[PDB]
Amino acid sequence: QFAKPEDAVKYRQSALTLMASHFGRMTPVVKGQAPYDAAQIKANVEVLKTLSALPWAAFGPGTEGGDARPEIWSDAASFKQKQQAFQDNIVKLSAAADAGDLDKLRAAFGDVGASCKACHDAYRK
Amino acid sequence: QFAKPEDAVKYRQSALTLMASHFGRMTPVVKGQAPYDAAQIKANVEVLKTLSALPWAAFGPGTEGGDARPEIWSDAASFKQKQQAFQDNIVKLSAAADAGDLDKLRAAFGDVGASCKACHDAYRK
Ligand code: HEC
Ligand code: HEC
Repeated sequence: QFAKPEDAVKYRQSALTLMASHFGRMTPVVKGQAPYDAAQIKANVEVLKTLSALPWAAFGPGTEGGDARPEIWSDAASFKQKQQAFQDNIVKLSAAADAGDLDKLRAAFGDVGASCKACHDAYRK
Repeated sequence: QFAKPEDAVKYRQSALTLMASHFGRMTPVVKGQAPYDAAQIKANVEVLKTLSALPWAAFGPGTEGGDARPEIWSDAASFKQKQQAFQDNIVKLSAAADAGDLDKLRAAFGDVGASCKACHDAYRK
C-alpha cells in the first residue's frame, strides 16, 4: 500500500486525522459539558482503538516526509516509547469505556491527550 | 467534529483514503498472486469493516464540497442505495474472511469493487 514514501505519508496523515476526530469529539463528555451515554462512548472508543493502531506501520524504513521529524528514525527506541505510551493509554481508555466508568474515562482521556502532545513536541514539525 | 463543511470534507476524504488502502492491498491475494493467509486477511477485513462505516456520517446536511457531486443530496434516496449496496458488500466480504473461504472472498471483493465504482461514476467529480 505504500509504494512511494508519499503514499506512506498520505496514509498516516489520514489515519491521524481520523484518530484525532474520534478522540477530540469526546472532550465535552469528559468535561461534564454533555451527557455521558456509556454505550455510545463505548462504540466510539472501539472505533478509536481500531484507528489508533494504524499510523505506525506507515513510518517504516524510508518514509521520511510530511510533518514527521527525522528523529523518529534516528532515535527509533525513543520514538517507540512515545508510540507505546500512547497505545498503552488507548488500552486504558478502552477499559474505562467498556466498564462504563466516567471517572476512569476522564483520567484515561487526559493520559491519552498528554501522550499525543508528548509525541507532537518531540517528533512533529 | 464537523463544525464547518470543510471539516466534514476533510474527515470523509481521510476515511475514504484509508478504506481504499485496506481494500486495495488485498488485490494480489484475490488474484492468486500472493499467498492467502486467512488470519491476516481476517484481521485486515475487520479494519476495513470498521473504516467502511465512517464516511457516510460526514455527508450530512450542508456538507457540499470536495469532489462530492451535488446529486448526493438532491437524489438522496438513490445515493443511499449506492451506499447500502457498498455496505452490504462489506458484510459479504467480512463473512467470507471470517470463514477463511478464498473463493467467496474473491467474489465478495469483486462485488465491493463494483459498488465503489458505481458510486464513483454517479456521485464523485
Ligand atoms: C507519536 C508517537 C505520535 C502520537 C502518539 C500521536 N501523534 Fe499526531 N502525529 C505524529 C506525527 C509524526 C505526525 C506527522 C505525520 C506526517 O507525516 O505528517 C502527526 C500528525 C498529526 C495530525 C495531522 C495529520 C494530517 O492530517 O496531516 C494530527 C491531527 C495529529 N497528529 C493528532 C494526534 C492526536 C489527536 C493524537 C492522540 C490521540 C496523536 N496525534 C498522537 C506523531 C504522533
Ligand atoms: C458512495 C456511496 C461511495 C462509495 C460506496 C465509495 N465511494 Fe469513494 N468517494 C465517494 C465520494 C462522494 C467521494 C468524494 C469525497 C469528497 O468529499 O471529496 C469519494 C472519494 C474517494 C477517494 C478519494 C479520497 C480523498 O483522499 O480525497 C477514494 C480513494 C475513494 N473514494 C475510494 C473508494 C473505494 C476504494 C471504495 C470502495 C472500497 C469507495 N471509494 C466507495 C463516494 C463513494
